[PDB]
Amino acid sequence: GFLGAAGSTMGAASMTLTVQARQLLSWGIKQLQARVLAVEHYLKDQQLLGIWGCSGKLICTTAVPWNATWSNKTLDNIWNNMTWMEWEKEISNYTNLIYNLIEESQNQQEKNETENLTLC
Amino acid sequence: AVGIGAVFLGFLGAAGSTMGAASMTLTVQARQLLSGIVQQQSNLLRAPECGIKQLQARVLAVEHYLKDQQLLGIWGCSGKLICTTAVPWNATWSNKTLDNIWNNMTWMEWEKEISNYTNLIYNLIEESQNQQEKNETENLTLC
Amino acid sequence: GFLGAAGSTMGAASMTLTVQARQLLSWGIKQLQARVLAVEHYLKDQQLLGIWGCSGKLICTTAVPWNATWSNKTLDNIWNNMTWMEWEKEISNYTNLIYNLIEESQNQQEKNETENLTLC
Amino acid sequence: WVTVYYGVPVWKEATTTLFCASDNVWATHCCVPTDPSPQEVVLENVTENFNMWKNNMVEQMHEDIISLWDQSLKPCVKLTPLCVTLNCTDLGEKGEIKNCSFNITTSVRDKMQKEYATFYKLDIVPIDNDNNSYRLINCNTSVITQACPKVSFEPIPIHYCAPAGFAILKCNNKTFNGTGPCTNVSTVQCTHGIRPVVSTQLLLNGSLAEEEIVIRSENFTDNGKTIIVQLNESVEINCTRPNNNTRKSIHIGPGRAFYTTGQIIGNIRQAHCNISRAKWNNTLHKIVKKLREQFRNKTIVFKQSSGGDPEIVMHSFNCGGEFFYCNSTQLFNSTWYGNESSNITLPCRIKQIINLWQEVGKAMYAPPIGGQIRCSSNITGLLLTRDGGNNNITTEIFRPGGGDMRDNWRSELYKYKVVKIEPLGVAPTKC
Amino acid sequence: WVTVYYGVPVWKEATTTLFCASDNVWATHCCVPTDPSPQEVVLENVTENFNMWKNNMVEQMHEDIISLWDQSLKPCVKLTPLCVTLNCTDLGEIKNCSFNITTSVRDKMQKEYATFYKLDIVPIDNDNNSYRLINCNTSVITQACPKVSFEPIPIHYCAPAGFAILKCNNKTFNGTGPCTNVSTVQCTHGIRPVVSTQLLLNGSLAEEEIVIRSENFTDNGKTIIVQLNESVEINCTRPNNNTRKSIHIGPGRAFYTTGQIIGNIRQAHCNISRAKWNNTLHKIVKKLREQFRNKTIVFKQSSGGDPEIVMHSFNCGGEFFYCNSTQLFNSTWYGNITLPCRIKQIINLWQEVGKAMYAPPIGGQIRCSSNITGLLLTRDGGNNNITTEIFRPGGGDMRDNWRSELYKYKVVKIEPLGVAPTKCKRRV
Amino acid sequence: WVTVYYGVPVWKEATTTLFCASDNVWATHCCVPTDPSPQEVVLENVTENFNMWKNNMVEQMHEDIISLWDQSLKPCVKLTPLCVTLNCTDLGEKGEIKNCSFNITTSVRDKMQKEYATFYKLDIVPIDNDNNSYRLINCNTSVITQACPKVSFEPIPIHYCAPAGFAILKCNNKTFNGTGPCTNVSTVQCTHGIRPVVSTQLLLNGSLAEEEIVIRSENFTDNGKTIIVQLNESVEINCTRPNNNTRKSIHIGPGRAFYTTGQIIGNIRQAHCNISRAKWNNTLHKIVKKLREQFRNKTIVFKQSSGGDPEIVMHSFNCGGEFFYCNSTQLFNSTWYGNESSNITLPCRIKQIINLWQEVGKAMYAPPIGGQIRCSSNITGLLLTRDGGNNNITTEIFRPGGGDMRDNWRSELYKYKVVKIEPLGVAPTKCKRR
Amino acid sequence: XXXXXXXXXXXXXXXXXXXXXCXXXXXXXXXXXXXXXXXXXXXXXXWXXXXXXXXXXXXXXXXXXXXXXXXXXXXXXXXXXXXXXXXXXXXXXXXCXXXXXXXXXXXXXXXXXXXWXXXXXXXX
Amino acid sequence: XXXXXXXXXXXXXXXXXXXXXCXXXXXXXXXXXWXXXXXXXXXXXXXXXXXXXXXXXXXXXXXXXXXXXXXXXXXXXXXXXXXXXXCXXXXXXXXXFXXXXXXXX
Ligand SMILES: *[C@@H]1O[C@H](CO)[C@@H](O[C@@H]2O[C@H](CO)[C@@H](O[C@@H]3O[C@H](CO)[C@@H](O)[C@H](O)[C@@H]3O)[C@H](O)[C@H]2NC(C)=O)[C@H](O)[C@H]1NC(C)=O
Ligand SMILES: *[C@@H]1O[C@H](CO)[C@@H](O[C@@H]2O[C@H](CO)[C@@H](O)[C@H](O)[C@H]2NC(C)=O)[C@H](O)[C@H]1NC(C)=O
Ligand SMILES: *[C@@H]1O[C@H](CO)[C@@H](O)[C@H](O)[C@H]1NC(C)=O
Ligand SMILES: *[C@@H]1O[C@H](CO)[C@@H](O)[C@H](O)[C@H]1NC(C)=O
Ligand SMILES: *[C@@H]1O[C@H](CO)[C@@H](O)[C@H](O)[C@H]1NC(C)=O
Ligand SMILES: *[C@@H]1O[C@H](CO)[C@@H](O)[C@H](O)[C@H]1NC(C)=O
Ligand SMILES: *[C@@H]1O[C@H](CO)[C@@H](O)[C@H](O)[C@H]1NC(C)=O
Repeated sequence: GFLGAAGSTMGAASMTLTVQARQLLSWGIKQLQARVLAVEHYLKDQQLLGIWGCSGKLICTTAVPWNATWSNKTLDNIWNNMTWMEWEKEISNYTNLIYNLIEESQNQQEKNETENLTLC
Repeated sequence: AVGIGAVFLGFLGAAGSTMGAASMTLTVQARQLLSGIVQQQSNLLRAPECGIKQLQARVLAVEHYLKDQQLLGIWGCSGKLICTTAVPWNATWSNKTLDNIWNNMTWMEWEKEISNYTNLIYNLIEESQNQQEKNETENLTLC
Repeated sequence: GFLGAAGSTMGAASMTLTVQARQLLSWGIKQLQARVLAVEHYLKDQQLLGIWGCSGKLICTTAVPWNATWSNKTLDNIWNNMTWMEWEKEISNYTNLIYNLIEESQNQQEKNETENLTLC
Repeated sequence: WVTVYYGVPVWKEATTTLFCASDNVWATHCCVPTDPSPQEVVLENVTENFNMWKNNMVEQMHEDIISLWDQSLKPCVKLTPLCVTLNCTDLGEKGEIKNCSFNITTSVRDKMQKEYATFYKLDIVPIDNDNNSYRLINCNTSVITQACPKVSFEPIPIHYCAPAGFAILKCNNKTFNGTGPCTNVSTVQCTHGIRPVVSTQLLLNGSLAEEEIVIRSENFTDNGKTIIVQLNESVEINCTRPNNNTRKSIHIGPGRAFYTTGQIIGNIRQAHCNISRAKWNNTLHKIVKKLREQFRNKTIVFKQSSGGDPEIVMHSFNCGGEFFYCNSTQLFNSTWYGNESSNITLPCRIKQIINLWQEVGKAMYAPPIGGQIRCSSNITGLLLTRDGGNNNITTEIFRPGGGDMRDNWRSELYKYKVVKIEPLGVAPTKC
Repeated sequence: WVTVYYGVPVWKEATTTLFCASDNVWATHCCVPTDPSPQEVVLENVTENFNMWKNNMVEQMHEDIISLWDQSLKPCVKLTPLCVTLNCTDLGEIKNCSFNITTSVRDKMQKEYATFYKLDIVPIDNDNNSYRLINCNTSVITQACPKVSFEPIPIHYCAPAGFAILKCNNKTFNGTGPCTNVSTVQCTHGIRPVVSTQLLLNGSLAEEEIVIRSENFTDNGKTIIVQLNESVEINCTRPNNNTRKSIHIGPGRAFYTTGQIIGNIRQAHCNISRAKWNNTLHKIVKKLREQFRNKTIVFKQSSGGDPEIVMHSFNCGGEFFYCNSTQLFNSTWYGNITLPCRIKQIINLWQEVGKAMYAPPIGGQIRCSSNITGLLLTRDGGNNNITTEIFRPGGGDMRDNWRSELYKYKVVKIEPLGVAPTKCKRRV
Repeated sequence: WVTVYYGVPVWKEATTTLFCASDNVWATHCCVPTDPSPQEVVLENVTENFNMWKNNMVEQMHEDIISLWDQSLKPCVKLTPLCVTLNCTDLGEKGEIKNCSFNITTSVRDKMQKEYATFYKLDIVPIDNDNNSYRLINCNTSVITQACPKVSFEPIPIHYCAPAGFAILKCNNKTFNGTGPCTNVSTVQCTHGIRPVVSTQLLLNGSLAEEEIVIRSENFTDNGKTIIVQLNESVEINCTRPNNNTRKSIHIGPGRAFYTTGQIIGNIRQAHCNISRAKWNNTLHKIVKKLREQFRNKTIVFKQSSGGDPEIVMHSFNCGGEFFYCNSTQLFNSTWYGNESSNITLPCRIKQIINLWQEVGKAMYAPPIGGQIRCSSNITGLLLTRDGGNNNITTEIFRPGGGDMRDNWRSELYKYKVVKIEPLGVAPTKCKRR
Repeated sequence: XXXXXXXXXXXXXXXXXXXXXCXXXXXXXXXXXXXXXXXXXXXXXXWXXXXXXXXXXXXXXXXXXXXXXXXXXXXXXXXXXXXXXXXXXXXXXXXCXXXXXXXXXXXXXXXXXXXWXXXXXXXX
Repeated sequence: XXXXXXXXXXXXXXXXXXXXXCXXXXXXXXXXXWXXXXXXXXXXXXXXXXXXXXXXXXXXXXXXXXXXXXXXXXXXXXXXXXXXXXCXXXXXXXXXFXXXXXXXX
């Protein structure tokens, strides 16, 4: 069910990403603004995923080792004994700067594909 | 003159053709649909002087494009006109000889034939991609 | 900054492709149309990138030869002695011809990908 | 194994909003240019069911026309200070045009100004027992809005076009009867040019049948349905308003002027339409042959519509900018048998206050046009109603006029349907 | 290693614009079809923080109702030709008023007759016969269109895609704080936009007993919302067999008034079941003593006969009733009923400046079959040291007529993009 | 072989709809909050051609101002019932303000009530030859709408902002003449704060030049083009309406109140405006020194404009809600030869019936404000017109006043242009497809 | 059987556009390719253009691709052709023909002229 | 591709087994069609594809081979043979026609 995994652990919840994804897009100014806003949010997230090398993926591992702070929990404490809501609270901070690192890394990799990385 | 694929029949030209022959014109149908915004913008540039009905039509066209792209993105079908998955076909959805489906039926007849199972099939496709996505990171020999 | 590389050489500006790409995506009817139009412009480029086999990439290498009637300066000058404004002006009259060949090239690739390699 | 195909040539019936394109109210609304050499694709071996009486393109055209007529009158002068007692004398049959005087308060609120205006008999109703005391028709129960002299409602060809993701299917069977399967189907993005002409009995400036006269009805046995006759050849109808009018402007408010006729030069003459007698006689003969095919071995009699209301028993049209109401009795007064062998001047009245869409509490005032009016239109079809109850006789009675306004447009949209494209589908494959 | 996940089932509380679905002013507004029976996902092992007192769904409902009412009255008759001297003779609660009014023809004036209630008539002279239409001095009185129904019907408020509505399923929830039984819906239940000031008619019933909620319960000047698990049947009767006539005042614009009353003229009364009301008050005080312990509970009212401040104002479908609340809240609790009501045709439900509405009369006789599903009560401050707790009807504003129904819903924004550690390398 | 790049920092000239940020009518319309510290990205090596007289941002600002004024006046009291004969007497100059009586139907539509109202001579036109019977200046040919007393038209700084996909290029050359290449250009999201001040001859509360007075004209040798003078130092102009007015309401409908001055306390005085003489003289000296660069070896002569209506020949401005028409002759009455070295009280009149946009069949009535009015504004520029047909002599004559309202906004928008971003570029690289 | 017949302008100016038309008869326009070819005096025929009638899927000889057009009106069952800036050297006997569309169940295709019309002589 | 008439002429007084070949720059596969370009007439089709007899073709009109070495021949050119032996590469190379042999008899 839609959002039914919210109280489930992160591992189990990773199997419903398409359940939520389908539901992220699904006086007349009021209704048009509601539809345009939903479209803008969808495209905003898709552009962010595509500026990163994550386009078309549901699970995307990027070119970023973990840096100082960012997370205070290990893999088992996060994936098996914690929910995604608890995780969002756990990392409610550290929600920026990493995006520019990923963006620059992806742009550097795409340039490298035409200069020195697995070249032409 | 000599070749395979009746591209020259135009948009929906193969609609009356069998499922197999019409599969050689998918590009024709896709190009008409995947350029709707590019073509509409080009048409708008011909009369710059050109309320609610117009916005509803434009928003709906955008939503239809994005919904089709999202659905193909959820399935492992992004960027492909023909896409196959890991879901076996159930004998209950349609019980017919494959040769008759592809050579004795058109796509209109086929889509009518399995209409009641289309949403079911789509859900199964999504489930298979989630399993594949886990396999991409659960099997650490690929990482 | 946004368009900060506009006065830089074509090579240097290739490191700022993500700066402009994100900026491009973001009474009553007068402003509602603008939001819808901005979305259409974004999608227009994405559809063109979708027609070409360039989806998901910032730098997309095509299979069209450059040996036509196009004005093409030596690459040393294009990348180190020219900016993108003067470059695009230099080849303006050939823009549509270039785009048409790219689409044709992708269509041939699609024939290979969709019509010839009927594998599964 | 499930295989996903995108770009599948499949469609479903659907209703969407179509946009208007064109090559003035209509030029302004239908601002989108049309394509040169529009693309049309013939669909081989495709059978598609059509139903011209359930076609939502007609409902959209109707709503769009009413919407534009309502919008175009929003900024125009509202003729509310003129719903006063009028002292009207005959101007000339001599009473068809009256010279009416009245006391109307002008833009200055404490000054009363006596004014004169020219009105047609159909727009003036007597109120008192004084033979010279009249009032404007329905001004006490409706708001009369003057059409803006700068806004032209002349019909032009328009095209209804599908938005991307949709297509319009067309039936190419030249004798298709408007309902059931069609085996000659093509797909287009835009309809042909359709002129939004408004008339009550004869269809003007429409499309002609490709091969012979085609008569369509939702149910021919049920006499309550309108019969739409699409002609093989057009009949030319030449309409004249011979009076040479001089327009006068009466100021009835601070920037609100009423337009009337100040004087008429020369004699007062009757407006009329001239239809060739031989062409109409041939047209009726051909129509009778097709009706006999539909109604086997019966005598076909044409009569004028019953009733005294000029809106439903007369042929009305807007041509030259003025609304004519012509007596069509001379066209629909005949008896035809099955053994038949192989100018007609219709008098017309002019009416200025038009309840064009049968609105409640609203009417439009059509200002006079000076000079003389000349009109030449093509009769491309008829609307007939059959009398019921004649189940014990060998003679059928047909009268001009249909049961709705939409019937004028079904005759053009009968061959089109809107479908939604469903490019995605799945199928079992040899994988 | 950093892994990006899209489609994560997480959200934040957020305020967005909601749209409306429905199965009349609400018809053709709530144009979206409703769910083919509720589409609800129960969320197990979750806790969600709710706050009915700061819920922007109520504020949006308030604005949406005002906007709908304002739009609905625009294409209707504006009663400005009627702001003239009236000659009114008692039938003296209802008067027969005659006046000289210019009709649709600009050259003619007619002497018309209309029936007006005392509450809509302002004395303007000392002859006891000259009267004027109430508030026409400073405001524009717009006649409600007789073809447009203002009857409250169930409507469903729906979130746009990317957002969801969470519902609290705790039958005894206090209205604020953590909720341990939460479900996800796309649309709210069939909420009734009933206009009332104290009685909360045609609302939802409590799942269990009587639940008494307040933002504080110790602060003075705040509404106490009492939700009942049993309805009290009320049949408000206006036994006056009216025959309605229209007066034409403009070009197809007519004023609707009662032309004649057939039979006797009698005051409208609400017939409230005595046993059900007495049991309702008994149960209310029994639960109320859990919050106001060791106190006697009495009802001592607010002020005098002010129709818009003290009296209970509610709609019936065009006949607006203003009832004397002292019939129901005058008892002392420790250890039929006939409520008299007045009718007012000139109303200003949202206290707008310069505008008013004329409600056309309903012909025949009427019965307002309704249920008491809750109460809006305000506690009398300063009685904490007299051993008896004093409560009164009323207080608050129109928002409290919707908060009592939307208390179980909140709108959340979905944040599908999450970041989590992995074991995989990028393998550039 | 051919490589497509998406995100290329290039643009082309384009016209789009701009939105508006602020921080009554302007605060409501320009509802978007501004961004503190705009990025203001400097383009290190670009040259961009500007043309302040073909800038569609000015056309949009003009249309937005007219539309906003029209929408603001729609939901307000109409004065149609007042287009009646007025029996006027004189107060107290000596006939500038009249006390007019008339018979008007009140809010209850059965009582005719005699009322008195105060009108200015400029708003009153004689009807008869008895010198007592007057009418409103244009009530028989136009609809006069009373401005709502609760709606304020006071100019505030506003910022014009480009929608996503577009950018505003700003010329940062301190002496740029409004046309041609600018070699020191930056990119912004929004313009600087611009005050939509309405005036006919002097530009008030505008921007100052950074280093020198800049005189701009589409074609300096074309006598039909307005010359916009941007000052590098402001001149203080202190305008007042000293009459202490007590306002009263006259009700003309069910909630439709007409506002007029009920009484004037004390003596009737002229609504003069004071400009410092020394600052103006130095301002003209510097204007002449810069103006002589375009008109070499000519005498610069300032004269008042050719006779006409106050909206044409007087300095019109909105001061505290009142519309002042000041006689600027004392400011533009001089002859300068170029060999020179280095209070002015202007009388003004008040007009209540205003037609700011020269609309046909429409006018606004500005209700009076009680008490006294004082304004202190900065003169930041001038609009000058050069006499036509003036040649073959050694002198040039300049007169105050420009063209239409656009000239008051070009002076602020001269350094901005809107461009569309074209992120797709193509280069002939040699990388193979695969 | 098919009975195509050509018509054309009696003469054209040099360095000016030229046009011709061909009426179809006793055949479906669809499921065939309309075509035109012309033979210069004392020369073999050269192919000029063709278009699938079902969808106006035009094709033309590369030599004439920059100065040629072809179209058809399904409503009239008639084809037309034109060329821009026709040179005097373009004079030829231009004939229209129907090239059968040999479609297979395999979506294979082929086309060559089969039904020929009498030529319409033309010169610029 | 392009087509050419290998035989400049194929004339005989009577009843000869006249033949001509259709050469090409590249293979035309099965599209090497033949036609009889009779004097003062539009050319008649002679053979469809490489060797599919045209409708109502004479029994004596033979067609053989394919692509870059296609051929056609009369069994006996008894009469009315004075028509150019046109052929065409109706395949990838547009619909190029050969110069045609000057057949006669
Ligand atoms: C629309 O339907 C018609 C009729 O089914 C299709 O035409 C038919 O196409 C088949 C090929 O799939 C033809 O069969 C072939 O016939 C030739 C005759 O010489 C034979 O040599 C081949 O071996 C093969 O059997 C069939 O004759 C033909 N029928 C007709 C009446 O023309 C047509 O292709 C369909 N159109 C579309 C767009 O699918
Ligand atoms: C043009 O040159 C001037 C210097 O002559 C630059 O002015 C500086 O601009 C920055 C903008 O952030 C200010 O912070 C500095 O204080 C300015 N310096 C001075 C000395 O005034 C200007 O930015 C240049 N602009 C471009 C677009 O190149
Ligand atoms: C501008 O040009 C100079 C050389 O003249 C160069 O050093 C500088 O980097 C250029 N600017 C940018 C933004 O690249
Ligand atoms: C006035 O209205 C009545 C109906 O109320 C109608 O009978 C009469 O004809 C109307 N008057 C005019 C002049 O139309
Ligand atoms: C109508 O006018 C046209 C104008 O060309 C003429 O051909 C026709 O004969 C006229 N017909 C009649 C009936 O007057
Ligand atoms: C610019 O301002 C300075 C301020 O000191 C002044 O000295 C200078 O004269 C002004 N320039 C002009 C051209 O007016
Ligand atoms: C105007 O007033 C300001 C103070 O508000 C003062 O500095 C200035 O000198 C005054 N101007 C004149 C011309 O008196």
